[PDB]
Amino acid sequence: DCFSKPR
Amino acid sequence: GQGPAKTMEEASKRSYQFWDTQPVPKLGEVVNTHGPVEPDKDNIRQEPYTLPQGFTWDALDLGDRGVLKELYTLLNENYVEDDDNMFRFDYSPEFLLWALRPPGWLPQWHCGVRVVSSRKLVGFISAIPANIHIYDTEKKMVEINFLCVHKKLRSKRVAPVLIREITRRVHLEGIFQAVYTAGVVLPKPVGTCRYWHRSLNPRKLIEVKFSHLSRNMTMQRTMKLYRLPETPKTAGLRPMETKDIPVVHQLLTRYLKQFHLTPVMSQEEVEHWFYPQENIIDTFVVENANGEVTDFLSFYTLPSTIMNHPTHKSLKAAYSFYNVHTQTPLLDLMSDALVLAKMKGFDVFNALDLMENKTFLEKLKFGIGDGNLQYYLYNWKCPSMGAEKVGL
Ligand SMILES: CCCCCCCCCCCCCC(=O)SCCNC(=O)CCNC(=O)[C@H](O)C(C)(C)COP(=O)(O)OP(=O)(O)OC[C@H]1O[C@@H](n2cnc3c(N)ncnc32)[C@H](O)[C@@H]1OP(=O)(O)O
Ligand SMILES: [Cl-]
Repeated sequence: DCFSKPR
Repeated sequence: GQGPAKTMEEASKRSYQFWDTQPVPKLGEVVNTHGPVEPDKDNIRQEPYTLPQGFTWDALDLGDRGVLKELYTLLNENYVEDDDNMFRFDYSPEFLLWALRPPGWLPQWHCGVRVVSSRKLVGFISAIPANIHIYDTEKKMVEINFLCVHKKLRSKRVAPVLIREITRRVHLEGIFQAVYTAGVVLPKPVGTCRYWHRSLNPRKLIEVKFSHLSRNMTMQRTMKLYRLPETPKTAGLRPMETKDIPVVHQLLTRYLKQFHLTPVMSQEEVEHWFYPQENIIDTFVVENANGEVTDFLSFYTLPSTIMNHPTHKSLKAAYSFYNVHTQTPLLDLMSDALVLAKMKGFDVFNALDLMENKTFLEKLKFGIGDGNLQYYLYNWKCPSMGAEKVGL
């Protein structure tokens, strides 16, 4: 996994 | 120290001084064939690649408690962050043993870099064996994960050394292809998947600024939007047990045949990857009125440290793993997954748009994320695929 947060 | 690209158009400007030397397709090269980029080498370099002065190789025995602690600390302080330096993954020691010691793990594939004078751990990269189905080919490969360079070592070309050295150590075992993922664009993605996020505790997520309030939406409105049932609804949902290992393997094997990039798990691998370990991996099977297991859902635990917030220290995230349905609608199965993660105290439920996830992401109130997961093959040339064909 890499990092993501809600757009 | 020219930096990484996040979109393909950003990748168009860049030149890849290292990846241009590697057996991977060039970006923009249209691929209409299936096979290795180069033939297998039948004589392999015996000597480790040269590190810059003052650094040395050391294979990490993760069975040594102190050594496993050194690795957790390196990753806890230097691994994947968000762009705004607010969250960093918090891989636990038991999670690292789960991810880094599956069946067939090899000690030389836990490849660390230490400072010569102090023995301080400042670099790492790992391989685990993985049988990979890619289109019409099943091949023994490795999966490369946990590439990490200490922040004080950044932009000094240490990652190319780690990549070449783990390549050499894999070549020694007779394997010439690898699969890996990354949030940056490199030559050349075989598939691009997008993260989606299902808020479980919206108040905390907004407090620590993981998510934000919608333009005209209040906190009270948001909490009501994401409110879940208190208990699951699928008949016969229960945690996976030892007796379910065979049928879970059977369900997963048949289910993955419809995608184009999937792992091929032995029954021992299914046991390792799916048998529940608290705060690591949860698997729930559906046992029907006849006593037969027809579906299962699974998600793993990966918390993130919150860098600077006065009241919250850890973001507890669940990541969708594999979800197989034959009798329970996938929408019902993933709805129960959200409820089970909510009951277990998770703050957010993360999933990618791969496999059939697009069929339920919007309907279960997932919101699109700003991060992609790029899928890659090393030394294998094949056409790209849409996210719905990625099953890895
Ligand atoms: C057959 C067996 C084969 C086995 C090998 C299969 C391939 C394995 C491939 C690895 C699979 C990894 C899977 C995971 O673990 S993905 C997780 C990666 N880890 C992190 O993002 C943690 C935070 N970042 C770091 O620790 C460092 O910034 C890293 C180590 C990422 C780069 O260190 P640094 O910032 O100090 O840079 P440099 O000066 O040393 O080196 C610059 C070169 O590195 C290329 N680069 C940058 N990021 C990545 C990346 N994420 N994958 C592959 N290459 C990457 C970059 O484009 C440039 O090449 P080019 O642009 O000149 O061409
Ligand atoms: Cl080990």
